[PDB]
Amino acid sequence: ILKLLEVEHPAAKVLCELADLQDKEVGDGTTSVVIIAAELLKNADELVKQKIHPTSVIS
Amino acid sequence: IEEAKRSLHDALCVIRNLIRDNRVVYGGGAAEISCALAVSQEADKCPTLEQYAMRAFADALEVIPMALSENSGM
Amino acid sequence: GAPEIELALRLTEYSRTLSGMESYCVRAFADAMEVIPSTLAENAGLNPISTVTELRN
Repeated sequence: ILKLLEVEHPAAKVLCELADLQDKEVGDGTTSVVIIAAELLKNADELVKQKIHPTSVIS
Repeated sequence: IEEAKRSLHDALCVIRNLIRDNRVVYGGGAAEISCALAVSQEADKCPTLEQYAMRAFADALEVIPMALSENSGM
Repeated sequence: GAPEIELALRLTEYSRTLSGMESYCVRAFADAMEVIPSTLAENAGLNPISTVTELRN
């Protein structure tokens, strides 16, 4: 769907791309790797907002 | 009386504060600077974050005569 | 950026050595070096606030 979906924001830009980059390699972990960035982007969401330079936790 | 009274009194108060221990000490930026010059140049001798506090504190030791200087006109 | 923070430490005192109306100038000048590694000690993460404190010392 992300490909038939037409990406509005540069965020979901790479998502349709990375899901496809995952999908080009192999058809699974694809629809997920969309969420998992955001899922990490939710994990570091308040972190970056808390005290955290994510450079620490992202490494 | 708002002049003479408290003049005699703050004389009376300082005169006590000498006649007890008579310490002749010098203001007017001459202490204000050099206290800072010590402190500010000593401010970098504690590698604790308040080393910033220590530095910017000292020019406040100098901030009093700064005002006196415009009052003086300098 | 150590030479930033390194000499930021010093030139202040040497600014302070200058006296004159530009001692407060050159010291402010000398300070400015500290913020470059601050942002660097910022961007690389964690604490710039600490980083330059001890370093200049």
